[PDB]
Amino acid sequence: KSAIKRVKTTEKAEARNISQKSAMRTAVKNAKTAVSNNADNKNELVSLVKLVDKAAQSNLIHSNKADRIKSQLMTAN
Amino acid sequence: PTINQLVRKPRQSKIKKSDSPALNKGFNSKKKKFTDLNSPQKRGVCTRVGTMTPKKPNSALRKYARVRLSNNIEINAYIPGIGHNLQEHSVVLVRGGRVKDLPGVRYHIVRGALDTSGVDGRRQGRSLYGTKKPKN
Amino acid sequence: AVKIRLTRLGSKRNPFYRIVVADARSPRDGRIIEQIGTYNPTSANAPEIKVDEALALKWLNDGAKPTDTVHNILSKEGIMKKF
Amino acid sequence: NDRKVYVGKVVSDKMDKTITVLVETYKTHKLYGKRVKYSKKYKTHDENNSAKLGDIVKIQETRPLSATKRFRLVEIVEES
Amino acid sequence: MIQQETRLKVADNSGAREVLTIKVLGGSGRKTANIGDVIVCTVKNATPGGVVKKGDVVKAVIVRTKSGVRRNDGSYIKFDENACVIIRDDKGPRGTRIFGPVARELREGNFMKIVSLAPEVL
RNA sequence: UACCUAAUCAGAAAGCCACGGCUAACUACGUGCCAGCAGCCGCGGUAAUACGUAGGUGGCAAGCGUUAUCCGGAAUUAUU
RNA sequence: AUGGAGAGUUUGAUCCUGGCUCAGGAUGAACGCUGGCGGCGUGCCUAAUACAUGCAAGUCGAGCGAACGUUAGCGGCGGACGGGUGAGUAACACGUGGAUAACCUACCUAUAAGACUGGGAUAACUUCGGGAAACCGUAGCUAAUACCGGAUAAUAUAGAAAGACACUUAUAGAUGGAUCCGCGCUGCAUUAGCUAGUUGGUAAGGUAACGGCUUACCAAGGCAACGAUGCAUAGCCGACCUGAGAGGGUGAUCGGCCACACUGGAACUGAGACACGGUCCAGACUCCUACGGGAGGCAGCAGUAGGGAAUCUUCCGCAAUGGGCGAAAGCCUGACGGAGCAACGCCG
RNA sequence: UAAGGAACUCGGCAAAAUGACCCCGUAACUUCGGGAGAAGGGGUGCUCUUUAGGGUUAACGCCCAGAAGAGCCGCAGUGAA
Repeated sequence: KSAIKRVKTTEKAEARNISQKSAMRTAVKNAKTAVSNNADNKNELVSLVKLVDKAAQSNLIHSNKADRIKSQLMTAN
Repeated sequence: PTINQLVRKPRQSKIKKSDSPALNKGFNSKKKKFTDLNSPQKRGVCTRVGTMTPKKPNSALRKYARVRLSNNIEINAYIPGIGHNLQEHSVVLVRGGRVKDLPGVRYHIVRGALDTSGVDGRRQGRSLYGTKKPKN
Repeated sequence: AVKIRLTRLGSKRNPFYRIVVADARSPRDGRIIEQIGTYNPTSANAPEIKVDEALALKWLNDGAKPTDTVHNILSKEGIMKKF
Repeated sequence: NDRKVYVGKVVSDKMDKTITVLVETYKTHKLYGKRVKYSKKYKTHDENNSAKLGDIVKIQETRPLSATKRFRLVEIVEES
Repeated sequence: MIQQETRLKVADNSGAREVLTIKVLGGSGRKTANIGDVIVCTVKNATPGGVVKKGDVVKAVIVRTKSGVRRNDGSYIKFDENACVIIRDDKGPRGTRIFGPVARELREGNFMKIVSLAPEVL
């Protein structure tokens, strides 16, 4: 009766539109592109702030994967 | 070549033959294999009437009505006692027991069991041999 | 949601409940995070409330309450009046 | 937290700074009672210190970073 | 144009897989037969199990033929191979399922049972 | 509606088995290699209390004979 | 050492090795029945026997649009968990430890956290051509503690939507899995052998991890007796008898785990599956029939059919013990409880 | 030469199938030679790249085709005998 999304939702969270997941994948496609082109998107590492007004304000990515890119960023400055 | 031996002969158990060749039988029809289920008694199909007249330590005309049981099996069965079933082509429980020194028949037949119970002549049993009608 | 669930384990029709820091998603035999000895409600011996929640003091700060509605069972374990 | 003492004898010796080491493990029959033995097989990243057939080596616990080498230590316990 | 010594492929699950025409019922002198005609044949190839065994004389009805029949409106409809269905005595299928399309000329032959099990009817 | 000493109406421990036995167990008839009995014994071609009925007897326990499943039996791939 | 241990069987009696015909208890039992009364328990043991069923479990504004605390239905939320039978892994799968330079640790509640910053808008409401149901058309919309990244803390040394008189980065309180070896695993004589990147080498990645995973290349009769490699196939354990101990057994229980969900196979946004009643694909099945369709738990309960010398009612309740919904309240439950059940042992 | 495929006939008589190269795969039996081309299953045109086979050759010029790809065309590529 109650839609499950806290227990075994491995395939329950993998059964709808992936447009937003694909759109977020295109935004994280410049991970090495901006680093190889020296973009200003990864500039000013005092913020990325990216822990005082980013994660909660507006964020929609992965966990461990993002954490890897959330280590060098938000701390470099 | 190079095919030598290492492991020697161990202490194997003596060869033995299972007794009562009529129990633990179950020929499959979907796999055509003997599906054992540890059954101490099967069914039967009385379709013959024996007449073992000559013998050795009997000095009397005996008999052995070969009755085919379940799992496509045929054994020389025999009805022990005076019970004379008059119902042919009918299931008959195979008495759980073999004969004693009787060349030919090597199995017994349970009295009654969805067939001719028997006669009320005897009344000293009141337990087996299709006994009934308890005298008062 | 993580209270002191009474682990119902032992023989049939007589489970020996043992108050332990368990979750609400794992009832009866689930997962104990902070075991608290065991409660004996046999009412035929002296040692009854033999709960050892010495390491369960950290549990009472972010997720700790009653699972099997045991107020008098937790009444003996008076570890409050200090906050 | 630290390392272990995987001291043993190196029998095989490959190239590209790679070689396997032999350990030792006791074994007894719980049902019977006869005492036997068994040797474990673990490779170790050595250079020239760890030899073979005699030269013993005291390998310590460390990052594997190999297909078989679980520990890496050139510390030799002997030299054939 | 199914005549004598003609091999057809059974289009049902009755056990048979191939039959051989033995005679075309309909009258003395009858040579060939088309869709909606009953014929006597023998099983030449059967599958393990089923109700019909090899070397059996049964009756079947044609449902598909290389040479298609002509309609009264001036239309035609030819198939790719000949096929039939082993029927009973009261025009009843001996199987339980039909495979492939079926001609709409079986509706005039009082074969509702066979025409109500065919996936397609054209 | 446990054990219950209470009203205290009268609501019933029978049984089946060996009985010459082996193995704690029987008398008369009827049988008489006809049938029964029938693990071990065997008892049936005449005096089978071994048979079948009656009076019974030894056992045990609300019952009794039966079928397939470990170990007393006994070391019996030995291992003591 | 609470300290086993009859015969026959062979002359006409015999000793002596040897094997069981045979002086007993046990008998998940049924049984032909003479089965007074009962506390307690097991009961398709014969049966992963086929399939009509009663049938999984409903909800919520402290945060929003009926006529009238949530009443409009969106959003928080077990269908995989209660369960069911155990053919299925001759083996870390379970039984059984430290552990992890094989390690992830999503997660569950407290405090930092100042309700910040880009927002339109969303189901209901409903403009709604038809269709036997077997589905397109005509389409505007309106919400809600539904809800949107960069510059100011975390491996540097390149913060929000709002609670009553909710809250978010950091993390704690807490939390689920992958792993090393030490432990359970048949023999073939009427088979006597098996791995070749078998045996070790490091580099394209990425997941609980090194990585013989592939990465460049690497040996001869080498591996293997440790029968590896073939089979045997079984759900594993905590257990009860047992020689008197020396020997020997080693699972019905009842819970953990490991499974399964017509048959397979490939994929599918929200918090830890292959899903006991979501997908698609195929196969042989289920049945009515508007020519199109629906498909099957009965592997949730109780039944019709199966052959069982050998086994539970298509009965009441959520007392309670539950947990999931859910400011309380509300609200859920063939989970579970109570009655039919047979000498199933009742011993008085 | 439409459907069919020995129903023809004393009898598959006479047609019709098969066929060259290349690659894979090959049974019973046996006097150990054989059976065996057993059976059976694939491939073949033209253009451009590569990097390489004996070379006429320094040469992989050029050419005989060795591989390895990428393309183009027809109903059909030992397109005939």
